This record gives sequence, structure tokens and C-alpha cells, in this order.
Amino acid sequence: DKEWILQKIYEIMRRLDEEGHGEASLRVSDLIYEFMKKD
Amino acid sequence: NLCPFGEVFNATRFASVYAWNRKRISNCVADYSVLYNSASFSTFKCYGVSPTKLNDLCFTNVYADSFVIRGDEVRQIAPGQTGKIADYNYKLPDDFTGCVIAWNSNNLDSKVGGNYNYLYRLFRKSNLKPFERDISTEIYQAGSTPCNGVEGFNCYFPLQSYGFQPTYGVGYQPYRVVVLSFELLHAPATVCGSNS
Ligand SMILES: *[C@@H]1O[C@H](CO)[C@@H](O)[C@H](O)[C@H]1NC(C)=O
Repeated sequence: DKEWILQKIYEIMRRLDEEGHGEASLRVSDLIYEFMKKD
Repeated sequence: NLCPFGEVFNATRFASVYAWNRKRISNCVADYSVLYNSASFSTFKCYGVSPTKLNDLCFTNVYADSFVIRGDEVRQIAPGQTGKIADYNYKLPDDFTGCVIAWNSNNLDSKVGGNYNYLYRLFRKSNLKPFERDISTEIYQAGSTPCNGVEGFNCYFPLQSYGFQPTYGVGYQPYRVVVLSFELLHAPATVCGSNS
């Protein structure tokens, strides 16, 4: 179901961190946690 | 015979929250008013006990649990809280009894170019039990495809690092937490405040 979307969301925050935007990488982390709890 | 809290509060290196650090405190007295009235604390939530009668009370055992988290997540270091930290890194029980103390350590734990010494766990197949510490580093299988122990597609390293930088907003800046547990169980009670 969400198999593809997760990977791509994960990749975002990983990329953002690489580009320096740490607060934004952390705000995506937060959203991945919330996204995987949402049943 | 003083309780060594400086080793906990005034300590040099703190633990990442997923591998929080626990110090046992027994057989000593403790001026708590020093802590409450050193007033260097963005947080001092206490539960099942009043932070002013702490000098009056005694307890069987004290534990001092310490670690770093960003400032947003400090709200989760309280009983009953859900969220990425209270779920996967450090959980407090409903019947908690003790205090929770945090202070901003932007000066200490932020670096230009990001400070990566501090990790958190983002993935976990289920919520932490209270005081459970999961320092595992297995690759997290998120989808139906085996990870064979290597990162990949829906196969993520479960620890993500904070990126502490001094130029973060106050919510993204590192906080040092100290959670004191006041164990009152059937025992002589060896840890006492400054007053009997
Ligand atoms: C840590 O040191 C400061 C001053 O250096 C002191 O005011 C504080 O009480 C100390 N912490 C403890 C737990 O004694």
C-alpha cells in the first residue's frame, strides 16, 4: 500500500540533511513517525 | 554524606536518548532546594510529589536518568505521553513518581555544520514499555521485502541523528534532560532531603 510512498518520504529527509536543512530533515522524521502510526 | 547529583547534572557527556543513562542514588542526603533554586531549568515537572517538600521526604531508592533531546520533545518526558520519543526511546509509566528536569544545552551540544553525536530511534516494531531501553541496531523492515541485514528499500537503519546546529530554532536545539525517580517501596528509605 504505502510501500513506495514511505521510501520516497524517507529519501526526502535523508536528502534534506545532506543539503544542510536540519530542522526540515527533523520535521520530516516527525512526520514519518506520525505516518507509520496512522493505521 | 551528600548525594552526588553533580555527576548527573554537571556531567560532561550525556547519552543519546535511545541509550539513556541511569544512575542509582542511595545512602546520602540531598539539598533539593539547590536544584530547584539554582533555577537553570527550562523545565521542572514533578509528579506524585511537591518540589518544595522534597527536602522533607525520604525514599528507599533514587534513580537519575539522563539524556539529550531537542526542545519540542521535552513535552513527551511526562507520564501518559505518546510520540516518537515516548514511544521508541524513553517511556514514563502512568503511575510515575518523581521529577523531570530539562535545560537548554545549545551552547554545549550544537556544532557548526551539525552535531551528529546524538541519535534517536525513529523506527521500532512496537512501543516501549516503561523504563525499557532498546539499544538495538537491527535494520528495520518496513515493507514486505526482506532486508537481509542491509539498508535498502523499506529497510532503514532505525537510528537517525539529530543535526544539532547553534542556528537552529529554539525547538530544534538540544536539551539535556534529567528524570529523577523517587522509589518509595517497602524498605528503610536511604535517600533523604535536607530536613530529617
Ligand atoms: C553544578 O555546579 C553549579 C556551579 O558550578 C552549582 O550551582 C550546582 O549546584 C551544581 N549541581 C549540583 C547538583 O550540585
